This record gives sequence, structure tokens and C-alpha cells, in this order.
Amino acid sequence: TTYADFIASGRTGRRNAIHD
Amino acid sequence: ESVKEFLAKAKEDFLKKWENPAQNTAHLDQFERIKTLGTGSFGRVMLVKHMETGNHYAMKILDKQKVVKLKQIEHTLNEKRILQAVNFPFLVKLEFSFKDNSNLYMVMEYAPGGEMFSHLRRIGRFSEPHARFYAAQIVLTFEYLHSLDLIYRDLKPENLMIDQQGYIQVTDFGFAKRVKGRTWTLCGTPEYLAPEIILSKGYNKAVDWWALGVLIYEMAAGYPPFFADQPIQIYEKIVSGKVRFPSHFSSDLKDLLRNLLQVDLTKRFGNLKNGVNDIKNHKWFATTDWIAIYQRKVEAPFIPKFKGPGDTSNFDDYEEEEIRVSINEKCGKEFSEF
Repeated sequence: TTYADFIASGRTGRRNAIHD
Repeated sequence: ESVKEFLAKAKEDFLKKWENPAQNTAHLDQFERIKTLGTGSFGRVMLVKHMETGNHYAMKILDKQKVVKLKQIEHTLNEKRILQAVNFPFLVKLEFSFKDNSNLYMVMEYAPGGEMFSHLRRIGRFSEPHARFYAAQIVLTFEYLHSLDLIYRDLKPENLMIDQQGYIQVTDFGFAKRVKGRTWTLCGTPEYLAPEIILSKGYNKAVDWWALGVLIYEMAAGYPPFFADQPIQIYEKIVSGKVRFPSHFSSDLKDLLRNLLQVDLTKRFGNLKNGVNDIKNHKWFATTDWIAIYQRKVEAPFIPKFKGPGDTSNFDDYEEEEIRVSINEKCGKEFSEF
């Protein structure tokens, strides 16, 4: 499932902004 | 209109403070530090006690030297200047700001409910009514910001706090900027980025309405419409113009999302002749009473539990770190107006 792919991804934690 | 009138008076209020910003209205020794609520690239947010009033605040600390290395001077000056000047029910109130030799400080209202992020990941997803309550409050906030010629540029669950009454508080104006017309800085968070931004086209207020759509999707689905393990993979998904909605999404929701998550700026909700009314008069928000959301009288679907003032149980734990203040003033000229 998409939920399961999300949860298994590297981006389920707090996401930093990109600056430049 | 009465919204138009409210905004007009609101612009006069904001302009007065914008032109004449406030400065050094406190000192670090007036606060007792208690607990780090959050962390970032230029520094952390700490629960703090105001010793003379007994009042708790969140205090955002920016290391001057780190701000400079990351070329965020102007961005950091925008944040304090905008934040002291604005006033809206769903925007954090900045109470004090000051600087010492080594850091910039902005003391803000403390929202004990914690980050929306924390609850969203735990619970997994929000019901549409739940999502809608939060979204309606963001719609109003942007309406107000954009009337002031402010763009926000960092909307995401991480930057939305739940307060005692279960309402949203928008913090972090680190990328907020007052611009008429266009700007080109690549900033934001990869998942929330509008295609304009990633395509170096030059962009405007409309990227906030795109980000709102990512938000609604992530709140309702429990994941963002474009994810992947590395940012470039995300940026390809965003520029491809291709979204799948979960199957539990009401069709009104899908429909609002399609107009918000629109790659064509001329066609994106929020950026047309009627601006924000296309959003507020959309089927999905029919249930919504805007004046009552504004006046804070709607029952919030979720009040977080808090067992006192200064309880931090809705925040993750972080490793603490001693606040070092140099004996030398570190970047005086660069931050003089802070």
C-alpha cells in the first residue's frame, strides 16, 4: 500500500527546509 | 465587505509596526530555561519561564554565526520584522525579541498542544472534518498574510502547533517575505515545494496555495502526495503534474485538491480573479462557518491533553545543550536592525 511505502521510506520524520 | 474592511484596518496596523519595528524588549537573564521543544539548522526552540510574570514562553534561539554561514541573514531579519508587526488569531504572538553577542532571540507564545506533525503521524491520518477545521484556519491566515503582501513559504505539519483550545498556531516565519510581485529564492521543504519554485521560473503568493493543498492531502491521507527517499526524486514527482488520491477521499476533497495542486499558475485556486473566495466558496468548505472559525467559537475536534502550564508531554525529547554567549560581539553589522 501507499501508506506502507511511506512508512518504510526515509521521510516519515520531521523534514528540514532546504535553504540554498 | 466586512472582511475587506477588517483587512484594510489590519494593513494600517501592520504598516505602522513594519515601518517602525520594536527591538531589545528583553534580556536572557529574565527567563528560566526549561526544555528544548524543537531543533533546527540555526538553533533550537526552548520552553522558558518569564521569572517576573511566571509566564511560560517558547524561545527560539538562532546562533548568529550559523545564520551567516547558511546565508540566512536577510531571511532572519524578515522573520523578526514580519512577526513583530503581524496580529491574527492563528499566528504565534511574538512577545519579546533581543540579541546578545552570540545569538538572536525571539520569545513567543507557548502552545502546549505540540506540533500537528506529532499527532498526525501517531493517529495516522485525520478525518476530513478534522482536516477541514485545520485547513479553514490556514485559509484565513493566508488571506490575511497575502493582503499584507507577505508570502509564507514554509507550510507543513511541523510548523503548525496545537494550542490549549485545539486551534492551530503558525510558527516559523523564517522564510516569510514581504514582496509585491516576484521573488526567486529556492526555499521551503521539498514535499511542499511548488513546481514554480523548483523550475526557477520566479513565483509569488500562489506557492502558499499549492502548499496548502499538500497539507490537506497529507492531513487526510496521512502521507504527502509526492514522497520518495531523496529530494530529487520528490522534485520529479512534483513537476510531472501527477497525483493519485487515496480511495477514502471524498470527491469534493479530490476536487479542491486538484485545483490547488495545479501546475498551471494561471489555473491554480488562490491565484485567479476571485483569489481566496474560490477556496472559501468551494463545496468542501460548505459546512465551514468562516466568521466562527475566526472568532474561535467552533468546538475543536481534538483538544490535546495537558496536565498543567509548562507541561511538555506533547513534544518529543531532544538532547539539551548549554547556551554559550561569547565575550565578543559576533556579527554586529549584519544583524544591527534585529
